[PDB]
Amino acid sequence: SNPTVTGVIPSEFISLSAGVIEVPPNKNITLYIYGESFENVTYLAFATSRSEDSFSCENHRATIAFIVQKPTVYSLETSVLLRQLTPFESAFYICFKLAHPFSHNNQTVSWIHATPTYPAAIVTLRTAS
Amino acid sequence: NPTVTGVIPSEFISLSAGVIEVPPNKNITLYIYGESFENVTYLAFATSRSEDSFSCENHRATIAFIVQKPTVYSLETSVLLRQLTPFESAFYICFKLAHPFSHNNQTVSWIHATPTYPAAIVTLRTAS
Ligand SMILES: *[C@@H]1O[C@H](CO)[C@@H](O[C@@H]2O[C@H](CO)[C@@H](O)[C@H](O)[C@H]2NC(C)=O)[C@H](O)[C@H]1NC(C)=O
Ligand SMILES: *[C@@H]1O[C@H](CO)[C@@H](O)[C@H](O)[C@H]1NC(C)=O
Ligand SMILES: *[C@@H]1O[C@H](CO)[C@@H](O)[C@H](O)[C@H]1NC(C)=O
Repeated sequence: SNPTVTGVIPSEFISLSAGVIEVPPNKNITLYIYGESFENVTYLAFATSRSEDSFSCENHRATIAFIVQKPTVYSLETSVLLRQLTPFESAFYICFKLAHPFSHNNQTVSWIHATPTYPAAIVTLRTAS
Repeated sequence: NPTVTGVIPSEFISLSAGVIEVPPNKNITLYIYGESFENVTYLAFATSRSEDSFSCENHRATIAFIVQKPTVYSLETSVLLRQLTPFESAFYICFKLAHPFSHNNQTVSWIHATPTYPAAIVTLRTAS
């Protein structure tokens, strides 16, 4: 019932280190996101800081929303443009907007952190700082 | 017949022209997404593929890796890939099907996986 991400395949990437994919900043790239329970997913955005104790991305969202295509029930395709991280930002963490809000601490939340299908999944991006 | 849409290695080094480089001689886990995976029992790789390829029976260049089926659209498998030879270009996915079939009067249970769409990222390689 919550989206789960197995892997992220960027159309362009520079390197891989510690489960984070470096991609070109300020360039249109296409992300291929594979996973499960993507049905209620309408938009993708990124947070620049993720606590492991994160479910609601509502305040941590640091990017505009990118529309996602759904070629399949196991796949998402989306076009993103990522801005050089700031010195205070560590990485880009995937967030999903759900087509139906839900209740957290009596505030409605539509943005959620993507949860990895397996703990070691590569589901984090970064750009040059 | 099975179709592979995407391949997610748990560890990889680079991407270029629809081929994902992975660490040689290391245990890595592959999540293979695609369709018509019902009769698929095992995973192997070929080192040479003609577009007019259907039977991988003679092209298999690796031992078979057993596949789990977390979903009807996915295969989960742990593989260890050997550094390619100078004569080999890449690792092309092959599938073992339950129930053999006959092609050129030869019994064949291994078939080349075909990409769902032509631009799919569905090929692996290791350092030569
Ligand atoms: C998409 O959103 C709908 C809306 O809630 C989800 O449908 C609910 O599913 C639960 C359990 O399957 C049922 O008990 C509810 O009655 C359903 N409600 C409606 C209005 O259909 C659906 O599960 C969501 N999709 C995913 C993949 O989680
Ligand atoms: C590779 O994975 C298989 C399956 O888990 C395991 O039996 C084998 O020992 C692994 N190889 C190494 C070098 O760990
Ligand atoms: C699995 O094998 C059975 C028996 O031949 C067949 O009916 C079925 O279509 C096969 N599955 C696929 C996806 O071809």
